[PDB]
Amino acid sequence: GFLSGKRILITGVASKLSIAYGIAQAMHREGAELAFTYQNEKLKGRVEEFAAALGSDIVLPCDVAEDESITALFTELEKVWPKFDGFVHSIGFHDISAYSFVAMAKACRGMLNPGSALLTLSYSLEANVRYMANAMGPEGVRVNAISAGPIRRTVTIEDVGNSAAFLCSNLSAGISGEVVHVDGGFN
Amino acid sequence: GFLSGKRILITGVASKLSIAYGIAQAMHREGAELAFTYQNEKLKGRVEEFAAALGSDIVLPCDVAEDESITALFTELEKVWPKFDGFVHSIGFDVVTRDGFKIAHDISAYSFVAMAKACRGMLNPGSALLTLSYAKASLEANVRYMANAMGPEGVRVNAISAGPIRTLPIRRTVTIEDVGNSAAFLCSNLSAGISGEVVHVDGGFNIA
Amino acid sequence: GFLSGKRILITGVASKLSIAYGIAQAMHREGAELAFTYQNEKLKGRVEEFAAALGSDIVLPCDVAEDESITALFTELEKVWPKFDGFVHSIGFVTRDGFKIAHDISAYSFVAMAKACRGMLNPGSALLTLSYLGMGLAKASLEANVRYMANAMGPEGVRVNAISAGPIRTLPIRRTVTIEDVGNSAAFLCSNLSAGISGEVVHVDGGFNIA
Amino acid sequence: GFLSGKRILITGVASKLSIAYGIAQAMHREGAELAFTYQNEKLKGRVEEFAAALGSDIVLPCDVAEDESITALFTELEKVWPKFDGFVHSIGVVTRDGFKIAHDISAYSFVAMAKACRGMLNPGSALLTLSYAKASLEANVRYMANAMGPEGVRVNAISAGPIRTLRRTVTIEDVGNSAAFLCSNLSAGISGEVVHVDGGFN
Repeated sequence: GFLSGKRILITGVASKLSIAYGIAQAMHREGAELAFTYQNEKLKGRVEEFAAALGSDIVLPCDVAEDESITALFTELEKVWPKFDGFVHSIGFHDISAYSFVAMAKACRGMLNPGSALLTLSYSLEANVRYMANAMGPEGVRVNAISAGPIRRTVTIEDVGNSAAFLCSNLSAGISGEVVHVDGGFN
Repeated sequence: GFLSGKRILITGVASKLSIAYGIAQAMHREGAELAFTYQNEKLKGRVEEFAAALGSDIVLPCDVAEDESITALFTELEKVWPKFDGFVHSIGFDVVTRDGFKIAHDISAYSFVAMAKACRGMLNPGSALLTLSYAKASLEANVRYMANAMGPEGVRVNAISAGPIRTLPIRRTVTIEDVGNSAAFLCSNLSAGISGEVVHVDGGFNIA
Repeated sequence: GFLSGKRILITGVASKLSIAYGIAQAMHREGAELAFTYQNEKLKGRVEEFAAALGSDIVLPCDVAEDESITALFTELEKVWPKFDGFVHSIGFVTRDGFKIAHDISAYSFVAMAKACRGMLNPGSALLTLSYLGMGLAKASLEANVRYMANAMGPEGVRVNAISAGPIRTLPIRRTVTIEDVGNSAAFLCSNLSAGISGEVVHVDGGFNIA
Repeated sequence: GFLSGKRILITGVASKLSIAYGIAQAMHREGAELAFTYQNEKLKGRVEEFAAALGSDIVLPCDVAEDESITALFTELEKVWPKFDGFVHSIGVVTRDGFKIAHDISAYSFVAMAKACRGMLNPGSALLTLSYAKASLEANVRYMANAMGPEGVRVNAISAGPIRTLRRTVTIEDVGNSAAFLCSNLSAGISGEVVHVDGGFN
């Protein structure tokens, strides 16, 4: 698929209903190798099962709230993926979600291949993927966000997933520093 | 490819360097059947050659400036494609502005909604229309209003705002391939969750 | 390729995105044997990896800031390449130029390295210096250092040129160069194809966008 | 070679010692398909022989001094090469001036030929002009490159020094290889530039 060759880290899988899980499924379908993080120890088993379902052995702990946890994650990740092609940051409703996104970027900055793409999930707040994209663009890294509608217009998890898959693939190479609104689907 | 099953009309091919042509190439690569329009009679031969390059025999005349030309286009098109899955609208264009009767360069905005109205009945469910863009308050919610109108009948409407496209303060150059793949995506079912949106395709920094 | 037979030393590789790295890739593709220098010890491992990717075992330290480091480089180099065919010199940066712009170190290191390896250069050798732009290092900065070097070393069979590259795509009339474009121009300017070109600064800016 | 796939028109071959001839030889060696023009009918036979030597059948008349001759050339050329990849252009106020508009300038033929073949140029095409204090070294090359860049065409010049006197001498091979390079994709990052080929320290 259009993600063949890519190694992408998915954060925010907690259940099979998670938006991040549908993104992972879409990315798997398009031939990406995936890695997953679990927030807490309770989730470790579930996430390992979901990861295995998609042929992944890389399940690492990470609390995106703590900077040391992020540094630790990327220290551990480098042992199996010395280089990778970006991550999906999906920790939902503070600049805590904004901060953790820039934190994780800084933490994995050296492990990113040229052509890498970071993606943050959104579902008076202006997301500032703009400044991240301008910073990391010169070294070949793209940064974007998906602002997803409620999962009358209903978005399917598959819809979000495919947009996410696209925005992490080379198909979307001309798109960086952008917030894509995925609300569409009236009835 | 991810456009297999789709029949997409490409407007605005005038040369192989046309942005519309690169979009057609990308869409062809992803398995879409294509149809092309020529503005000018002079262009008919060129466009037929380019169309043939992408395995298409459907080349029809259309001046988006004239409403009857649009109606005529879709009348002719229905004879080969009774139903199709959307189109790419890629056609942008001395004495002091105070002057007699003109539409006043309505084009693009108007022609986009005109073509939508004209082919409204020929669109399959899941169709997608795409318009290209390449003090300037030209940012519009034409796309927003079109998407809200046509969404209930299964049709998505989006625009690509492309940065400077390499022929082949943050300077950024795009690359036709980049524009083409975004366009292909926005006309495919991959982008089913995206309607009424203007996607900015500027990306491509330089080294420091 | 058109660089078969040549042994070329590439300085200024720090990452796969380094302009010097793209030049090395192009030169490798055209059949040159390469040697690399690392600026600092932190980079030694990276540069050795990149060098190995292009089949090179010669990775030597050089801080072009210090004269002894240059002398040391060519002392070490002569042990594996007693003779070689030139090098690529790629080191970085109102009346700002009034101020203590302690560059001109980049101009100096180029002539220093030339003096240092002068005896190891085969007839037909070519030295190349790279300049890049991402009042400001393109005013009083354009020099006949290249011209004077070429006139000095020409009689002994050595050509000297520079590439002035425009903005290099990461991958006024705005233009962008591809790393491949820079690389091939560099490869050409170090090959015998460019034998009639010495003491010259070649501007590699090209790459227009459509209207 | 590095010119495989290219179709390049060489103007200014008059003898085997012509600078344009050495350029043609170098370009042939690098796998280019060539076409040649003869200035006058006296030369037609010689140029056809030289062309044949390099496996070319396309020998057309052109006097770059006359606009009609240029238009004619590209009309004829399109019959065998409907599309091509560029050309090498190699040609060599008293106040009385019988009150005449002193034409306009000099080369001019370079920009004329560019306009005339503009439609037949593939993307990635490259035009090259040869030049061989009166610093009337202006760069019409700069303005040409800016004009034709957006449609994928590069424009450059070679300013060649004295040729092997056939001190710094240029060999015809040296000029040829620089010319070959400047018409190939190797030189894709070079447009609107005047490359000085003087080198060769006895």
